[PDB]
Amino acid sequence: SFQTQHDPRTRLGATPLPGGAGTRFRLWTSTARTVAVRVNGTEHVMTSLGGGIYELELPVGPGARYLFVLDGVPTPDPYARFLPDGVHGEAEVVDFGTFDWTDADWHGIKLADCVFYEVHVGTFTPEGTYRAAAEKLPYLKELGVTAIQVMPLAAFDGQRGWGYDGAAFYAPYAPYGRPEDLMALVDAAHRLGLGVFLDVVYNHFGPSGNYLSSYAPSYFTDRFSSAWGMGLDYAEPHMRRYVTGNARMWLRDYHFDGLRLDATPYMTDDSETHILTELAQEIHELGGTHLLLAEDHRNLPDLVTVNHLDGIWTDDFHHETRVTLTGEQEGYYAGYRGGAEALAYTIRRGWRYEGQFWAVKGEEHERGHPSDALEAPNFVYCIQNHDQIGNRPLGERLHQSDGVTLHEYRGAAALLLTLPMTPLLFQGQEWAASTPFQFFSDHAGELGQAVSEGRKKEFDVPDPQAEQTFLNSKLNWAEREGGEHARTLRLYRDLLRLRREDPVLHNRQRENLTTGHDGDVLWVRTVTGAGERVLLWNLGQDTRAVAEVKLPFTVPRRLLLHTEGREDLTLGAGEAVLVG
Ligand SMILES: OC[C@H]1O[C@H](O[C@H]2O[C@H](CO)[C@@H](O)[C@H](O)[C@H]2O)[C@H](O)[C@@H](O)[C@@H]1O
Ligand SMILES: OC[C@H]1O[C@H](O[C@H]2O[C@H](CO)[C@@H](O)[C@H](O)[C@H]2O)[C@H](O)[C@@H](O)[C@@H]1O
Ligand SMILES: OC[C@H]1O[C@@H](O)[C@H](O)[C@@H](O)[C@@H]1O
Ligand SMILES: [Mg+2]
Repeated sequence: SFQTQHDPRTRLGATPLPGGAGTRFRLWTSTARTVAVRVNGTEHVMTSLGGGIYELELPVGPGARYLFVLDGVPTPDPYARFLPDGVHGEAEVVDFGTFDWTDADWHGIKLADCVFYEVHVGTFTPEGTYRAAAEKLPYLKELGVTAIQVMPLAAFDGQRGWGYDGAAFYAPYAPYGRPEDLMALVDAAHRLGLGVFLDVVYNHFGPSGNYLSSYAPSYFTDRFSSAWGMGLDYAEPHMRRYVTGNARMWLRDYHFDGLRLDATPYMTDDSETHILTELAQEIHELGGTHLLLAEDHRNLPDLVTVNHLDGIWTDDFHHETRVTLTGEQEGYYAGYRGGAEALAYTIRRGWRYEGQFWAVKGEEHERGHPSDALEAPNFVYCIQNHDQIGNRPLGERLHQSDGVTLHEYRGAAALLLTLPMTPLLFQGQEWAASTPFQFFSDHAGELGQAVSEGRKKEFDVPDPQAEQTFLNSKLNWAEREGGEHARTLRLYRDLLRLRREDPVLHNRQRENLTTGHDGDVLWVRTVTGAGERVLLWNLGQDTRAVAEVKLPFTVPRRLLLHTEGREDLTLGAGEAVLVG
């Protein structure tokens, strides 16, 4: 008996009317004295309904261009469904009913069946568009991933960016393609049996192109701040509905299978029903199988068990893994020792910090909560993602950091892709891509100069505002065809096939997973009614024979996959083997 707060009749923005009658325009403003809509260059005064709600119906159809006029000031629509001329321009009226979907036989994907592949549309292909990305779907299907995780698509200012400066949350970023190009990408993924997830940013708006305060300052609060401006006030129902209505658009109207909520610790809300719970209620009301994931660092199971989200991006595994391979200790890496015994513990517990003191300077507190309630799929693990590559001064990938060998990189892949936790790969990871993933942006004027200055001061560091920084992050597909890139790719294909086919690796219960170590050798054991598997990873500098690893059980005898393709059960430095 939860009832959605959304009715298409009363939807804010521009919505096509039935019977070819045109478009209904609606907005909420708490402060404007005169309110008009300017459509195809002609102004029309809107009707005041009370509660700051204004409405007008006109016989203009999909394709019409408009903005609102508040006290005589032309102002973009925050509810724009498309912004062909960017975030300071006129919106286009969009009709979600026109696209010819062919994915009636697709029914979503369960979290336990996800292997995520994180795509940044602008760099994933030379063209940097949805249409070019769609052409790589057969490659991704054959690779063996099952869910694409797309970085944010809400329109932001400039001609490239990661997506976290999105300002018009309902408008797909025009350089990537039109709305129908996005729909075509999702339809094609579904036809190949791939899920598609979207990164959405409900903790802040980007610095340029967010006109919500022009309509009502009370969308935001001065009680707390974001990176870019005033905090999003989830005590204000119109602010709540701005993001729940957005989540429903992406899932229902663009057929996304799930959302990854960026930076959930910073969605501050003291309401009786937290906004994260209401988001889950609103998306479930759609009557589908859509998922919600939280990017959350607090090691807080309540995100799943109270807010009814599906899982959590949990970085302790990533960090413990990177420290193991590099020894680095700057910033949050100081929270981890790394090593076989440390990795065995972190995996055992799902995350490391369950309430113990986090001693990282500038951040000291008792971090986290007991992970007992969470099951393996609820933890999303990775060894690379946009942040853990791009937030490094030179944006280098794990195999490109000093002191990491390709053998260690390949071992890490075997550990990630045989665990029952839900794994994510970053684009190009699978072939040990040669290109970095650097932070890039393209803001105008003083804001752009400020970004360049901020990056220099924070940490030669590539200028985020330079075209070269964007181009240097483009994937080079041809390189995957040769050398160590091809060798790494063969291993990723083999691991993803094993994950799919092996009846014991199908395990998704932490009850069936144990871990331990002997010196620098990590072991991870799965036992179910289908049999036993053990992953052994030699994190030492020497060679270790499997026969000589001290284990509290009898090691399985059959060699299922060796990361360097060896015939015998021996582990060179950094190498791993799966036995059964
Ligand atoms: O303060 C947040 C919540 O903390 C507790 O819940 C966590 O810790 C419990 C054991 O201490 C676990 O059983 C639970 O799964 C964790 O989320 C507290 O029990 C909750 O009521 C609080 O909301
Ligand atoms: O060599 C001095 C450092 O030794 C330890 O760090 C190494 O060993 C860890 C496993 O115990 C690895 O995870 C790490 O990558 C290695 O650098 C020690 O933890 C450090 O404090 C010492 O500086
Ligand atoms: O992964 C742990 C880290 O999560 C980060 O994203 C937080 O911003 C940081 O303060 C913390 O150290
Ligand atoms: Mg020993």
